[PDB]
Amino acid sequence: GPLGSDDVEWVVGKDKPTYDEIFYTLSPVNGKITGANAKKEMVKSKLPNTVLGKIWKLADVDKDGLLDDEEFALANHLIKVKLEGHELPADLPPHLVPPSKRRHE
Amino acid sequence: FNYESTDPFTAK
Ligand SMILES: [Ca+2]
Repeated sequence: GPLGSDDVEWVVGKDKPTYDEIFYTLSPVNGKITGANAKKEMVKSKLPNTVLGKIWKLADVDKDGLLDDEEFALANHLIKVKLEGHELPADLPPHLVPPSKRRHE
Repeated sequence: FNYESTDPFTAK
């Protein structure tokens, strides 16, 4: 629901257009890239499959084996977090996960 | 349940 009071700033949404540009230049399928294109990119990140794997399991918002716009954004984000010299805690805070996964309680 | 792996990483 746009316009109200509940606004959540998705951290990865501020530097998302970069991953968007990469997203489309990886050859997407129907606007969603598969584990093939994604993994190709992720191995060109030169990171181990273990780190990449936990990235996937956290970044796969749909839990659909694919990386959508927001999923791939999260993936690339965690990759560069490692590049910045950090670790992935295997936790997904409410403002790290797209607000599209929230129920109405 | 029986795992949750369908990712291109944990397949090897
Ligand atoms: Ca997905």
